Amino acid sequence: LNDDATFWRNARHHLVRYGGTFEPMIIERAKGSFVYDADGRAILDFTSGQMSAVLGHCHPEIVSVIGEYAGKLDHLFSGMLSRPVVDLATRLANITPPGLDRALLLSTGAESNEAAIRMAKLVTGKYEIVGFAQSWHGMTGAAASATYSAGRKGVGPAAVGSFAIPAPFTYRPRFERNGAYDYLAELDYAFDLIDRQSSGNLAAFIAEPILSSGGIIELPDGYMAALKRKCEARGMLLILDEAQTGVGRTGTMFACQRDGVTPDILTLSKTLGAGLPLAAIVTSAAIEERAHELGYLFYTTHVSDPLPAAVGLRVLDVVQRDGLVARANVMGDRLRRGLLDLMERFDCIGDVRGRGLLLGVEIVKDRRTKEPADGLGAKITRECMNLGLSMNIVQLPGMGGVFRIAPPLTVSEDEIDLGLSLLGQAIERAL
Amino acid sequence: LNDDATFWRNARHHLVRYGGTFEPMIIERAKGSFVYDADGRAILDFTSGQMSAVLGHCHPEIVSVIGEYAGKLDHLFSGMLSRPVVDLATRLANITPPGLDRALLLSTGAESNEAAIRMAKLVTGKYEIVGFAQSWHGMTGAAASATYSAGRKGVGPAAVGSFAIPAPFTYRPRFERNGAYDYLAELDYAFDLIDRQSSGNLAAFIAEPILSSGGIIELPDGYMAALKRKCEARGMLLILDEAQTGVGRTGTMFACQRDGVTPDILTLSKTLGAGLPLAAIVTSAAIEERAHELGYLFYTTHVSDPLPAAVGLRVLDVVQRDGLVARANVMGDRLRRGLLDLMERFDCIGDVRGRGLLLGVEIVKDRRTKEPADGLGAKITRECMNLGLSMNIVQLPGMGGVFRIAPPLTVSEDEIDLGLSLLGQAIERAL
Amino acid sequence: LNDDATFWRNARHHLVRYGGTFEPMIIERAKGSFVYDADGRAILDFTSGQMSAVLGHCHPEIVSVIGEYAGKLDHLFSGMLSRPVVDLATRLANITPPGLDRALLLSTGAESNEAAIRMAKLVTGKYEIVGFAQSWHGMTGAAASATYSAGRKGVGPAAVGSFAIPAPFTYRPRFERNGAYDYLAELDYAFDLIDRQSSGNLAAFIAEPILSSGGIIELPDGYMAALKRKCEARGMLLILDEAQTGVGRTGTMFACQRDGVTPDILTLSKTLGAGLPLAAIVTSAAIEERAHELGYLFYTTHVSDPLPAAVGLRVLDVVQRDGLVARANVMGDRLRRGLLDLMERFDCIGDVRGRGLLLGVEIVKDRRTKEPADGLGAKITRECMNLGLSMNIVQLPGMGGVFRIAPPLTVSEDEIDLGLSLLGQAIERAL
Amino acid sequence: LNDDATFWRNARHHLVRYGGTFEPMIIERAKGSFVYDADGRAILDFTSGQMSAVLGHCHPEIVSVIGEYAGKLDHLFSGMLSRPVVDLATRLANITPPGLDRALLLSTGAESNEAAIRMAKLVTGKYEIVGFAQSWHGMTGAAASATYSAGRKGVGPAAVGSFAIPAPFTYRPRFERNGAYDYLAELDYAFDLIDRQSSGNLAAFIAEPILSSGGIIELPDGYMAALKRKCEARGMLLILDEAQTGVGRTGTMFACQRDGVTPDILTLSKTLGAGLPLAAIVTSAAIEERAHELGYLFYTTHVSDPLPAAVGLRVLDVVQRDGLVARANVMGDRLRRGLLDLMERFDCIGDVRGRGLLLGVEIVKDRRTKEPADGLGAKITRECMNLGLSMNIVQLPGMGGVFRIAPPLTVSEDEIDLGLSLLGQAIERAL
Ligand SMILES: *Cc1c(COP(=O)(O)O)cnc(C)c1O
Ligand SMILES: *Cc1c(COP(=O)(O)O)cnc(C)c1O
Ligand SMILES: *Cc1c(COP(=O)(O)O)cnc(C)c1O
Ligand SMILES: *Cc1c(COP(=O)(O)O)cnc(C)c1O
Ligand SMILES: [Li+]
Ligand SMILES: [Li+]
Ligand SMILES: [Li+]
Ligand SMILES: [Li+]
Ligand code: NA
Ligand code: NA
Ligand code: NA
Ligand code: NA
Repeated sequence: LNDDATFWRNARHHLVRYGGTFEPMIIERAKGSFVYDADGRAILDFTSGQMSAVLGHCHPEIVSVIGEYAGKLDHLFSGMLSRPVVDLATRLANITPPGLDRALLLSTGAESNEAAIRMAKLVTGKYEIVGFAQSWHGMTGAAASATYSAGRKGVGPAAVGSFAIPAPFTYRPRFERNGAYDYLAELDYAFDLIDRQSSGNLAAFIAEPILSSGGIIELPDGYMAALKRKCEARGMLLILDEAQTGVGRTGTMFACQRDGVTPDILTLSKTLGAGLPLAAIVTSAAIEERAHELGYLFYTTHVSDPLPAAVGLRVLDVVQRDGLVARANVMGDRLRRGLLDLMERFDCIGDVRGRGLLLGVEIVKDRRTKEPADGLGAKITRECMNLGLSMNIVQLPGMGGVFRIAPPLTVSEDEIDLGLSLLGQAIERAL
Repeated sequence: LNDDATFWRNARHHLVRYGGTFEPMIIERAKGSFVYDADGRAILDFTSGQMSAVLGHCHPEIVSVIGEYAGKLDHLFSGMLSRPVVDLATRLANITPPGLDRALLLSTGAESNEAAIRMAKLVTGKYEIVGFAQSWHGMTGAAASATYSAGRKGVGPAAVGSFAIPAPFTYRPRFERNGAYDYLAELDYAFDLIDRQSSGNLAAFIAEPILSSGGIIELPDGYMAALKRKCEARGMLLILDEAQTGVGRTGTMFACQRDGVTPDILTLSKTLGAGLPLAAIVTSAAIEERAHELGYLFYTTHVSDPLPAAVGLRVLDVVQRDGLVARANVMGDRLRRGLLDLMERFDCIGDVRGRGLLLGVEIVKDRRTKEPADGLGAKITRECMNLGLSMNIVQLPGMGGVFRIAPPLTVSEDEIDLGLSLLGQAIERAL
Repeated sequence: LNDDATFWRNARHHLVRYGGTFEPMIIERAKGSFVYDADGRAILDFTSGQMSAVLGHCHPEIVSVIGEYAGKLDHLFSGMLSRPVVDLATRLANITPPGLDRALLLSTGAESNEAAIRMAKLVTGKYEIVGFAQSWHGMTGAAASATYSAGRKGVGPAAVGSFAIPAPFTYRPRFERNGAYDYLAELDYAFDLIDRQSSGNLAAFIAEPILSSGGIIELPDGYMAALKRKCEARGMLLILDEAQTGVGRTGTMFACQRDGVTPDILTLSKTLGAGLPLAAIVTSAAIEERAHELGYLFYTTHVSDPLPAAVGLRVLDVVQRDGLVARANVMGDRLRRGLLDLMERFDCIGDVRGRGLLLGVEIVKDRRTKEPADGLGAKITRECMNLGLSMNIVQLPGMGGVFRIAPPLTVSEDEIDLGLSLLGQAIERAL
Repeated sequence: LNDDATFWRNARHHLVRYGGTFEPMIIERAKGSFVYDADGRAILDFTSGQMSAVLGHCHPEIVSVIGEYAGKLDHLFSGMLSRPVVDLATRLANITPPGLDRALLLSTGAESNEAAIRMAKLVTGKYEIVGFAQSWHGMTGAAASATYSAGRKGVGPAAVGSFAIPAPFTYRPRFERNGAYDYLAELDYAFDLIDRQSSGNLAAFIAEPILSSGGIIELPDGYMAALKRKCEARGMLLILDEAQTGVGRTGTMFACQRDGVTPDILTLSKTLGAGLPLAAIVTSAAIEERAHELGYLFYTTHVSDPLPAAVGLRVLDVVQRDGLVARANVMGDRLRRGLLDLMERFDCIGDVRGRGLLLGVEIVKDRRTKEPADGLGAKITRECMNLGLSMNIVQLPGMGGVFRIAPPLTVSEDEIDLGLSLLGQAIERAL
């Protein structure tokens, strides 16, 4: 049973609470798109853990490579190169757009964003960073100052020079020009303000292609292109954080590929490691040269370590080989149509957005008022769990709670169906 | 051969340079206290990689546990608990001093320090952080603002509220009271200044027990106790960063155990993971309760993940079981005596400091003037490498270059001897 | 002649240039609404010097009081009270709205704003200050961090916690709701953003009732009331800077009186001194009590000095006695109608705004496109000067150059007429 | 009587308390070295008001010039030059050392320091400012961030980039080298620390020649020269704040003249105005040229106003003409010898320091322990007042209360004697 008294004793006495509330189960094993409790019950992981497990739990190839490497090459002094590091770096250069040539292999998303932000400050000589008011870039330092989706309060002043602009949100537009939501005019309006407060030290803009923590908000068409134009005019670098979108999840290898705008620096993390801690930054040779001439430094205990790199390489090989990016469109299409059907059934479903296998469902009081449903989300989540479907909801000020759906790229048709089915039942049970 | 043209091509074209300069070898395999090149040459890892590999490379127990877990339980949603997480947290509570009860399991040293700094700000309501002028806490954000050993220049303003005090350095004392280096009077002098610049928001003091990046500088006797007293008087938390000293390296499970001063928050990392990315913070129940009531939040992709936790547990079991902490004193004694003998032979060796198996050798022009040797260090390092001994030197302003020695806790007598031997030969060759 | 070689030599060699460019005349004497050059030429001061001389130059009453006091009571130790200080403080309490009871007598506008900002931080315990993107509060410190109309660039980071919102500008509206410029919706939009970046330390909002440096921009109807509501909801103080509007200039003793919103702190300066350096803050007893309990401190060399206070009192007596506030409406009406007529004549005149005797004339390429006229303003100004009419233009990004008109409250009908006449001639000459 | 009920009513109801506590008298008239109460009682102003009245109260020449100008030329638009401004600027260039050529005429000490700090940031491109831990530069903005003698607490974070070093204090030395207070070694020690925390943006160092608010602490011999050397090596400007020392008070026209070190920027204020608000910055032509090319801007309502400038000129003429700088040495010698005699009489007098007519008397429990006398100072001050001698004491952490003595430069022998006499009586009465 999940009701182990010692287990729970020990958990209450010795774990630091870090947000949220522990599920009341003891996970004992994981495989593919499911996690199992102590009773053996199978729970469908519709979030890929913490949005990372792109190939599902314990994929045999990964299992196999972790294996080879753990007994052969594990961790090395930062100045020592090995084959997996060089192969992964090369691989990343080749599959990202032209213009992205050089990589730095790290451990976490926050490290990746820091490394990027540091390079951009060095290279430009400036220090002001601009991000979205609904961003999520990580909890450590700079990444944290650039994070506006949560954690700003009660912890003292943020980094000097941090500005934020509102992110384009089509579902609840707030900026109108001639009777229509004009998101590009909004962009212009936001930049003008920035321009007014800057001390003349704009160094970069950090953005997510699809704001995940922010409520699965997709930057609309033409946005990115205009964004990049705003940056160019001001001599700012554009850093794209693809922690959640990279590695096939939205139907393209990288989300930037859809828009056709290649950033100055690209950061990857969650999905690169497929569950393990691996992260990276990819930049142009020009930028790297300059940062080097300038004395750029970024040391971490695990930069360029063999084991993690080996793993990331294997992840890319699988994704490529098995056509997982394509699968993401097909499965994503399947899931999306099902969610639409749900929306036909229940008025509480106010919106279904996202791309590929990175979908959001905004729950609302009523489809016309678009009033956020107070407490329903949590019911729904609860019931899901009872029904065996792992979900994650996010609630932001001014918005209805949002379900972040993001199954493994290896998810099967049946699992998509099962999930859709349990989701329906949970909602019906919750009203 | 290490001279693979494709390999090197690819490395020059696709890797971001992050400090230092890549060794010109291709590491192909690692085992115990040695790494091997493409030619099969065995190099004695006297740094344990990046000071992490406490049990050496590819230790079979570790290999075996990485194994069990990679195929059973890998990565989970942050709100789901598992046995390895709870067991590791419990274990950490039990082997750290009384007063340290609750743990947070993360991935890196910088994350660990951030998590700690954030809690301390929350809990105290203040935001000013004090650290040493020679500290190393990591590159991301807050950790970085608290880091004074390197990376402060060219990257824009540091975090608001950062102060630094000089660290007690017995080898090159600079504060005298009545004819003697009075490090406690120095402490008083430093705090007075702080007190003058503070805005009245002192929240914490972050320190390393033995400054690693700073040149293997050990806080002298009675220092820590006075430090903690300074903090108490000002309502500040004392955070101890044991990334390099924790887990048996200096001859005690934790360095704080030698002094008998238990910190408010303890952070661990390099040696906990033994080469993998695992880190953690350990605090008192009181502090945790408060941070919780206050709404403390710290999310990371890999917080509480099963695999890494499993590994850390196995590391502790080995260290305990095999009496590695004791071994550290015995081997450490062996290495230290050898280094002293070298110092008998060569006048360039100005000091031999450190504890257990965390030793520093300061190279100087001349033993009396204590003038830093300009360029000798690098020669020596070069020769070492040629001789098959992996070393790492650090050079700080105003000090002679320092060799950081830190072999695996599983290092054998022979390896200690071999190392001592190659070191002698390299120095003789370098003059 | 104004062409004194020694004079000009000395000026080029020994004066620090601080912005702008010195007029090429030597002012020798000033009287009423005119200044005279070395040739004796009379120039009509349509700016009241630097918008301060509310009673004109060298008003006999002022002359007379400066006189009595300079030989009787001049400057005293900060802790010594005198009658003029107490009488001025009392007077200010009585003529400002209910709710404003206690005053602090200083020397400059920037000091006044600093004193206010400091009190607001003390009293609230918070530190974030919000201001307008087109504000002007002074050059020293906090006032400067709150100043967004100019001087942000090239001088290093601004004060931590500074935010700015766009100011309502009816002439060039940019925020639309349902086909109309909705300035209150803009306000809501701006605050939401603030709310997102704040660290939870909003202490105050500083605003001008009529943005002077910003281009003579009047806060529209209902704005101030909504502003104050925004502040109340967030526990923020509302500080009103009436340096240019206070003391009768816009037709009410204080501009806040028109809207009926009384601020938490009111600051006065330019017009209080009528040309001399006198400034002040007026707050409620409650706020003062609290700041006192909290240990509020604000020392300046000239706080509570007799001479300046004596002068300010005399200024208020004159304004009251001679009905200068009323006169401001009558004369203001006269000037405004004339400016409108000009606007009938010349298409370059795009807007005539302002209140009382604080008027702005925005010069534009063309009345429909509203394109800013590039260089015309300067011509016009030049010609004015030649014609004997002292003017001042301001040019802000995105706006047409703006003429700041602001004659003495003692200005006569003839002088208004003369001015209108020279202005017409200069424009005709400039096209 | 001083017991006017209405007066006191009005003062309690309408004045903002800004530090300290109002003396319980009503000052009605002032003349020379005395102020008079409502009862006509003459009080000997041994502080020159707030250390400003260098020529005493209501000096006839000043009275006479305030007169001429108030009715002729009062306040003008910032871009209009007049003779008093140019004459004062020229005068300042001529009487300050070679290297100081260009002046900016303002209103207050804080404005002066801001203007200076802004220029130094512009010209160097950097932003970090260094000052003394016991400094006093004013309350507004930058000046305030550089002020460490008081007001740092409870008002939010200081300006980014502010550092402070300890000031050399011979009476209570704390840094020893080879058995002696080595203040230059202290300087080296302090800079090293700075160097460690800087982000590489050191722009200037701001110092007072004799720390006034800090307890009348004189920078010892050779200090300034070493200071300036420290700055040069780091490409930093050295700004000297002579608000209290300038204009003859310490026996030289400017204190910098004694040491022979000419600063990059010199600021003046209290004594320049002799009681009125006049201030100024004096810099080299090179620095001014550069700041101009860079777009330096510094606008204030009263920059370059005629009246105040006229006054400052007259002050310099008097000081020069009447040989007041010399008188300061003679009178200063008289006062100092008397204070020494007191020190012979009473063990509570621990030190007599200062120069010219800027003297400090540190009261202590006991001459050997040097323990600060708790409460005696206040008694003494109280008695003085009763005896008719206006005094001012300052109390800093770790020091005995200090009496700031600073009579007018026009003080007579008799007044010096009287003062010495009342001081003795008050101390005798206080024990
Ligand atoms: C998760 C995430 C990060 C940070 O990754 P961590 O491993 O949590 O440090 C950064 N950006 C985005 C968009 C993320 O989703
Ligand atoms: C290495 C180190 C850290 C940071 O660990 P990373 O894995 O590099 O983020 C923090 N503190 C000390 C003392 C360290 O040695
Ligand atoms: C002029 C002005 C100030 C500052 O006054 P100074 O005397 O220049 O310091 C502040 N606010 C407003 C609105 C001003 O017009
Ligand atoms: C008084 C003083 C100032 C500031 O002058 P204010 O008129 O108070 O603004 C600056 N520096 C020193 C050394 C002072 O004594
Ligand atoms: Li490594
Ligand atoms: Li997890
Ligand atoms: Li005064
Ligand atoms: Li003027
Ligand atoms: Na590429
Ligand atoms: Na413990
Ligand atoms: Na009132
Ligand atoms: Na000079």
